[PDB]
Amino acid sequence: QVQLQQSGAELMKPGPSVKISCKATGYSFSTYFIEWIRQRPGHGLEWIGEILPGSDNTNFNEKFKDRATFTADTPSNTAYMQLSSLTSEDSAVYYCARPTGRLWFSYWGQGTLVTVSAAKTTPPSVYPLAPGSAAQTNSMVTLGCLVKGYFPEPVTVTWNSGSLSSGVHTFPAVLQSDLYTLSSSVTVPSSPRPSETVTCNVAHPASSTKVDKKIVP
Amino acid sequence: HRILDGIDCTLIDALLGDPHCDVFQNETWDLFVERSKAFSNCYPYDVPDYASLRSLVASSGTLEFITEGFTWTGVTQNGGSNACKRGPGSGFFSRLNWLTKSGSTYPVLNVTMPNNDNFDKLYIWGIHHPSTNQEQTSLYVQASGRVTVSTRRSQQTIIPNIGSRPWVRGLSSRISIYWTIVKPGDVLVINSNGNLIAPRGYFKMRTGKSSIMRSDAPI
Amino acid sequence: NVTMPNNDNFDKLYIWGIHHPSTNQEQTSLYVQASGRVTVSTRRSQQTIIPNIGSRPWVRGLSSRISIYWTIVKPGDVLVINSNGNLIAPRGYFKMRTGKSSIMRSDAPI
Amino acid sequence: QIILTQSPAIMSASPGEKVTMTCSASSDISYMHWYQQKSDTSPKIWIYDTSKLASGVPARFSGSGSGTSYSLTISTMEAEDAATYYCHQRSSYPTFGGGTKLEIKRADAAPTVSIFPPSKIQLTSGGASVVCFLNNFYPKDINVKWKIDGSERQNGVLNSWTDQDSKDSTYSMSSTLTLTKDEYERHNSYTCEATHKTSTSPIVKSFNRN
Ligand SMILES: *[C@@H]1O[C@H](CO)[C@@H](O[C@@H]2O[C@H](CO)[C@@H](O[C@@H]3O[C@H](CO)[C@@H](O)[C@H](O)[C@@H]3O)[C@H](O)[C@H]2NC(C)=O)[C@H](O)[C@H]1NC(C)=O
Ligand SMILES: *[C@@H]1O[C@H](CO)[C@@H](O[C@@H]2O[C@H](CO)[C@@H](O[C@@H]3O[C@H](CO)[C@@H](O)[C@H](O)[C@@H]3O)[C@H](O)[C@H]2NC(C)=O)[C@H](O)[C@H]1NC(C)=O
Ligand SMILES: *[C@@H]1O[C@H](CO)[C@@H](O)[C@H](O)[C@H]1NC(C)=O
Repeated sequence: QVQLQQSGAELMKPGPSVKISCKATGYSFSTYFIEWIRQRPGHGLEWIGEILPGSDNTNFNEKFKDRATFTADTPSNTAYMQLSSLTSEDSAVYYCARPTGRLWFSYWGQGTLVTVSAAKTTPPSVYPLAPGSAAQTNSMVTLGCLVKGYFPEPVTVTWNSGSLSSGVHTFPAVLQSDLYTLSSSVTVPSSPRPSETVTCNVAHPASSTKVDKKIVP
Repeated sequence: HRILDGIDCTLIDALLGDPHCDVFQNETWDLFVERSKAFSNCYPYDVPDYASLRSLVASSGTLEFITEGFTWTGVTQNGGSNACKRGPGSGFFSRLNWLTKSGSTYPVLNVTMPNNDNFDKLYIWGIHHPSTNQEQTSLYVQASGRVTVSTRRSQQTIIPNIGSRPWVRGLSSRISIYWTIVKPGDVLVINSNGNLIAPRGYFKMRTGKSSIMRSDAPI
Repeated sequence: NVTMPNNDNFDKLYIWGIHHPSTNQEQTSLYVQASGRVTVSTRRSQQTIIPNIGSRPWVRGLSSRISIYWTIVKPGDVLVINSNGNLIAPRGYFKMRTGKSSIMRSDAPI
Repeated sequence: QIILTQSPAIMSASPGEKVTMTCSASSDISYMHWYQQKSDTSPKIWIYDTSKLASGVPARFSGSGSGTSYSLTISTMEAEDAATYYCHQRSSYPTFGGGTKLEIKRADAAPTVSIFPPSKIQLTSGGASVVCFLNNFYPKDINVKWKIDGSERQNGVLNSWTDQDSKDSTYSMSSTLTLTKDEYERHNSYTCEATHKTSTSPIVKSFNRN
């Protein structure tokens, strides 16, 4: 029942501050410290700090002192972290976690992607990747979708609303002139396709975009 | 004082061996502290007179288990359920043995275990109440099970009750937990022709300055 | 096998019961099966009562009885009654309050 | 502050292969905690208090240490163990290791290639991205000759790859050629050629028009 639900991903310009939230449920909020750790691409895990809700004994890692601000609301059972004066160096995934005194009981949040940039958010353009004809290798047909030009991360693709959850390959997106492009493949038996359905469900929350491209010939 | 914090577990679940609680196997304490939002995530169950089992265990001050070699001739020992996932697959209370039929036969089980020690033993057992009549026969064959547990002077017979219940962790059937203390020189005898959730050993009992406290205070 | 959820913000008190027929005929004449059963439960407790056939001191002309039971259902919980005979079903719930009330056995004139 | 230099940085092992990774503190600690991390998921506590396993962690895992050096050993690698393992000192302002990528090794497999053309849709906007999917191959060492063989002068090609899967253990990749609609429409056929260990002869899928 323990669950730390974290706020959605962010995008704050260089210099301001982002405020991440983490709602705890499944355990008495005021009993354990809620700690904050981040994941900068190719850097490992960096301990930011922690707070004991209801006492607010907060302990910062020197590096984030008076930069980082820990607060926690009891009625809502939500702890918060505010990092101000951002640099691209603070772009990362921030997890909150209740490890207690006995790590057999540790629980980390899903993560909050904080993107630090001047760039404006752009919706994605999802294109259908269907085969032309020459499909000699027709054991199972591999189709795909191309989500081009969106900012920032993330976007999420899916095939047949969670049904086609097997031979799917969603590749890490690439950042072109401050705009992202990604693609995902789907493999289905050559039988259930030529004149069937198969649709890719792309979603870019950053801009309230939801596109479902049906892959047609 | 030895303060042992229950965290997400309640003494009872640490006792029965709910997987998320297995971390308390063999713990001792002067004061076991129970948190307000602790939860159970294993086979749905109930403890007729839960307050007493909790109290006596809370006072025994120890979860020291001792596995004994019960012999359950002709029934399939160790039955898990997905409601008590032990890791990625099905599991069950680490301290109980879910006995079910082998092949197409659930024979009358009548075993015994003597207390040759110098101390009292605490046996935790239980009975399974199937949701529907099919399940009953599918599991224990006979249409009406019975669990009779006794020492030389007391006795307890529990008949299971078939019926639907609020879905919990996907199941609408239950387990009812019971206990039997066996004094030195005495002997335990379990007899059942169906629906037994067999014990695996005994917890040792102590009399000391222990107890339990419901608190959300940070240690 | 019916159910009724407590979607309210308060505890509910369900009063129910089981009927014990005087003789085996009455049992089958009334509920058909030869052995009834009343299983009432919420998400964490449960109660199963099997009726007991037999004569009893005649009272108001009857030698059979009803045994009364209750089940409190906390908000967010749900009640489920399952029975294949002998149930004296509830009709609703009484609301529960915590106050300064009580009862007194007295023959004093108010 | 109590810097953990957990360092077999990458590891390639075969099923049944014993594995052992070390982590060292830049001072002295009492217990080491190990978090496992597979892709796109939060770390999971794997081994706490130096040697105790968290719930569910298979028995083939164990941990030890007592001073500066600590370790995480695996009796016999399984495909499911390919993850990233971090060490975690808690003896002050907690710190974590840099991790150890635990990659399994499996029998080589050729890349399942498929190429696609700039959909009319994308084309209507004046852009043409020709994508090529090289899926489920092994080892991760692959070669994609985009720029149509002969004319093959790589330039407008972005590349990407998945990390090792844990059941299939293979690797996959997606290459994309992006041109300026009409320039795309001013050229022959488009060919995506791929060269991998499995063969000397590069796999080629192609479309010939526009
Ligand atoms: C007796 O009546 C009770 C209550 O009507 C029945 O219990 C219900 O069993 C169904 C099984 O379909 C449960 O459905 C499950 O619901 C959960 C939550 O909505 C969801 O995770 C599953 O997708 C599934 O639909 C239902 O919740 C449950 N309701 C209650 C109060 O327990 C029971 O099946 C009945 N038996 C018969 C023979 O009528
Ligand atoms: C089992 O034994 C009991 C007791 O012997 C039987 O109860 C008796 O049932 C008779 C029915 O004839 C009752 O008779 C009624 O008596 C009242 C008061 O005298 C009167 O209003 C009626 O005119 C009628 O005669 C009798 O009182 C009652 N006695 C008791 C203690 O309950 C019961 O019938 C027996 N069943 C069998 C199968 O023997
Ligand atoms: C608990 O203690 C007993 C008695 O000393 C021992 O035999 C038993 O196996 C221990 N259980 C664990 C989990 O170590």
